[PDB]
Amino acid sequence: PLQEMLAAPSSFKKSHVLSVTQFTRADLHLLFQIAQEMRLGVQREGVLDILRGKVLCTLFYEPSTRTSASFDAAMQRLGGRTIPIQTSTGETLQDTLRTLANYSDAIVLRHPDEKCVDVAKKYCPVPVINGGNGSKEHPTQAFLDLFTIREELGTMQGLTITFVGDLLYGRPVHSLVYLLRHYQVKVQLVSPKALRLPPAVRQQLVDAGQLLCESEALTPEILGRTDVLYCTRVQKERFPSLAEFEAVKDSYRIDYSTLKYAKPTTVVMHPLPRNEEVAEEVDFDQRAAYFRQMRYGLYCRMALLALVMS
Amino acid sequence: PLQEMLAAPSSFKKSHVLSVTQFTRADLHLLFQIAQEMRLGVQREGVLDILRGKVLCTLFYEPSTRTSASFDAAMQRLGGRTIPIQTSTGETLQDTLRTLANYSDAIVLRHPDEKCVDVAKKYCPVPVINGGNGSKEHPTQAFLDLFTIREELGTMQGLTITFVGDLLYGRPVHSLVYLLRHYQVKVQLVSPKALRLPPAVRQQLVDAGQLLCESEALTPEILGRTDVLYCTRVQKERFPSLAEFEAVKDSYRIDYSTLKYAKPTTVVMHPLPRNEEVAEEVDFDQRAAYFRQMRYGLYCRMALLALVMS
Amino acid sequence: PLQEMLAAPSSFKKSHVLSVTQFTRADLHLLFQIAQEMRLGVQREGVLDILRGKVLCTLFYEPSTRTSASFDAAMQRLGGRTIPIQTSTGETLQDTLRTLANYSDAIVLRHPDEKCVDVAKKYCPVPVINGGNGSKEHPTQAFLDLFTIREELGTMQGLTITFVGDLLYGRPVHSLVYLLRHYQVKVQLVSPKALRLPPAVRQQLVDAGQLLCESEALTPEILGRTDVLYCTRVQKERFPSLAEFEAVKDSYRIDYSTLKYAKPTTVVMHPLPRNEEVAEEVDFDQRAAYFRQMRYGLYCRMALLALVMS
Repeated sequence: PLQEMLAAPSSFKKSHVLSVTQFTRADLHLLFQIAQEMRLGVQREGVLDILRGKVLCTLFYEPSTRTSASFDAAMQRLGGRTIPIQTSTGETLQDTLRTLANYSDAIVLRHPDEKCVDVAKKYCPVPVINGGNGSKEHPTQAFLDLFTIREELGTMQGLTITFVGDLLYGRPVHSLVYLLRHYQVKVQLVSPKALRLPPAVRQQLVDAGQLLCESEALTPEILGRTDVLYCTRVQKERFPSLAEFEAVKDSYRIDYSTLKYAKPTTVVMHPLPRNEEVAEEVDFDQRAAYFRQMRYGLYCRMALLALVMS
Repeated sequence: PLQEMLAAPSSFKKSHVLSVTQFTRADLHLLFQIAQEMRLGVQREGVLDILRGKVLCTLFYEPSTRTSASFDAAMQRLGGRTIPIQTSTGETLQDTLRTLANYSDAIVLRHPDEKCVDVAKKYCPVPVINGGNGSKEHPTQAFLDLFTIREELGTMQGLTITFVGDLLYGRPVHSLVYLLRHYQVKVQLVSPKALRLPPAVRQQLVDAGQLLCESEALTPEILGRTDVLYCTRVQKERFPSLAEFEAVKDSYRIDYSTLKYAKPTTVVMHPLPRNEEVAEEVDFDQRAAYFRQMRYGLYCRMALLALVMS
Repeated sequence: PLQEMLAAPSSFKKSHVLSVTQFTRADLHLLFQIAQEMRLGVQREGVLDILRGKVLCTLFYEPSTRTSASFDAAMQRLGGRTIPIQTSTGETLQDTLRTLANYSDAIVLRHPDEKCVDVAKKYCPVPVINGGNGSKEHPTQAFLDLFTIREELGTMQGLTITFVGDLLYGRPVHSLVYLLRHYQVKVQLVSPKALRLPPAVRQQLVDAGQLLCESEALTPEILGRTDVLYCTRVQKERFPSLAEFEAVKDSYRIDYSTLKYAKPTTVVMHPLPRNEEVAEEVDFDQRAAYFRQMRYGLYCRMALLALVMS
């Protein structure tokens, strides 16, 4: 049933996983199927059998424990072997990739240079998974985000999604807008005017018939119609004047006074790490899904690794 | 026989392991039984079968190779999988614990903040083993210490234990006094007056009918009645005047001129690392047990991991 | 057939691997046999069975991803378990070795002090593999180098080997000269006069009837008779005057204008890392063997680990 679904055909098999723009609605539907199966297999036996004999190497030039350990644990729970590497940007990336390709069957790469995906494509002779390229894309983060929504709420039809915070530099938002192109959702965008979406991402939303509201304020009416409250970090450097920055924090902080205006079923998401824009007092609330996000990311990356490495 | 003893009931199963004050004489007797079995299993097959399908994550905010690699090797020799994380104290500990709990079935945590155990108790949804909380407790170090004594000398009745060095800041001593509450031992305490035991730990000893001698000098008579010479590091910062500090080093240094006054059967212990308070010239001496300590700690942590994770 | 060849007798079994001067022509012939078998086993099943139940610990005091990950991947592909340690030169090496010997069945050690091999011999109770001792020796690098030549060109009789660059501080060259003592090869040595071989290594070559040419220039005639072009890094510190250093770079740089004077079958080798002394424009050329080197090193280290740990 799982050996079945992994028998199926996919763009993932033997492929680099560098951008969400490589994958179709069907690609992701199959992936999410396999991720449900992965969750069942693990719930019963802990470490499965899919990838005995396969070696994954993780190559992180900047540390991101959530992502690197997620891939480590996914590979090992597939029954594969992992080689975790920590380094910093003097040997070039293309030399390191070609070095490590001789040891492993695939590499997860996170690197401060967004052109790293291009280097990986030109030089690396094994599949590379893009674990973050200068903060431009992080495709499995987009995957696990979409999956989180599906899993927590059921069908995508009818949903209203509210992105809050820094939507200019918040690329996980942009990647997720792309993945939502296939769905009859409405979207609200709460941000200062200085940090609205890039005009082309906004244009992606109006083109799909999805842009509902744009607002600088996180209001009880916006909150009352939110099925999904996807928050982003808002860093002080994005503002010239500190006063502005704190005004915007206090406005956007998800705490109990903010959740009271929400729905009983509102899913609160966050790619993490967070500063104070989601209060700790909310972590135990059923609607707080940002730790369940990471267990969903476990099952999605098991599926992705199974598909890429057969 | 081992599947038998792991069938048995214990406070360890599914529990946080944060303090020695959580465990009874029976708890530790069972643990030591299982540790003897672990040593046999490993002596014959290297990597056992107990914890296939289980994932342990080690989370060390300060490096301690002896402890982190001991737990890595214990888990893997149980047939489980390990995810070793190195980080430093900006994401909070409770967020990191909840992140990693989605990947592993338990976490070993070492952290500079002694309140970390409380954080782990409030937030973490998988068992946490306390690998050292701001140097206040290190329970498996206490376990392997008691086990070391048992293993090297047989029965605890009749023993004289001599703690030497810095007994104020030497908490492994305090934890071990607690674990020795059950035993008819006598204890000698050699330290400067500035670094005697905390009055309550001393009071724990007189209450048990165990305090034999307190001395600022490491004397041939104290040495002649020592079954166990447990040394601690003496750091220069614990003294205002350098002269005092070196006087105390030279007095307490375990070398050949000091061992000659000891028994042929005196077990010399040290939690490690050491500076010069145990001379290298003594390392090959049969009585030098501070490297055998760590192989005993291997078997004890295999037992503890087997019990906690079933 | 592999269980056969590992049944055979070898100086490797249970031995420290510290110097090329420990091993005979037969030792290396057997090793290369087993490495061919390792390549076949892995090509069909990924992770083999040879060393289930064995634990290897890697202990690198300076990072060298190519070497540490090569040994990690070799052990794991033998079916053993690995414990990778990263540290820096306050606990002594002999204390760390004795600590870790209680957890693993062998240790790969790389350390800035060339005397580390002596420390390892005096104190460590498990086999130690020398992964680099203050840049004096790196024996498995020599092994994989010789194997690379054999594999790419067939029989050693008739070959001309040309070492280029910094032959004084290039010890992999010296180790490889030693390993070539058994073979009817000719050797050319291209280097500035300031960086010729040590007189005793040169004397090793004339004693074997092998020194063909010594030159400060990399000439079309030297290139035309090169079967193996083994390049070394040339670092700016080896020259007082920058002008000299760049003159020597430009002279020695392997690029297309330099390869045109070579043979169609010239194997270009490099221990790596490289600066600019092999141009990127050459990496895709069939003759560029410095990434295949590392896959050969994978199979050689699998063989060496299998032999040392039975």
